[PDB]
Amino acid sequence: QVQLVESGGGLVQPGGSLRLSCAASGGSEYSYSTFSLGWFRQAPGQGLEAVAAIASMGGLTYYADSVKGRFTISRDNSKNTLYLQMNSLRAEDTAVYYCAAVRGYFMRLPSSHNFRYWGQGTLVTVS
Repeated sequence: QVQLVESGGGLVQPGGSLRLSCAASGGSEYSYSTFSLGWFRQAPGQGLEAVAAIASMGGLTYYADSVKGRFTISRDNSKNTLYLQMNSLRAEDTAVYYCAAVRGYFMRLPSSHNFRYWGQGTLVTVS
């Protein structure tokens, strides 16, 4: 039902910052806040990995080892939008970033299997 669209991707210099957004549409009968959200990424030559997530019911956040303390996941429910703030970007951060959502929750950094809805992805190139 819910469609997700990433935005904000682009080229950034190493050490720089960047914010990505993800707009959700559809499923109006469904409270946006009931969805747990997450950011994943797939760097060239690697598999899809979890980056950050925020659980519905309490808003607890989880981050991947290499981004903890550098990235921040947040949401603007009035806009049905998910954001991710990135700092101190490195070449290893180059990848297509995907937002995901699910009507359920998790209590640790969730894997891709935990999410039902997915966006098409946005490319972030760090050079």
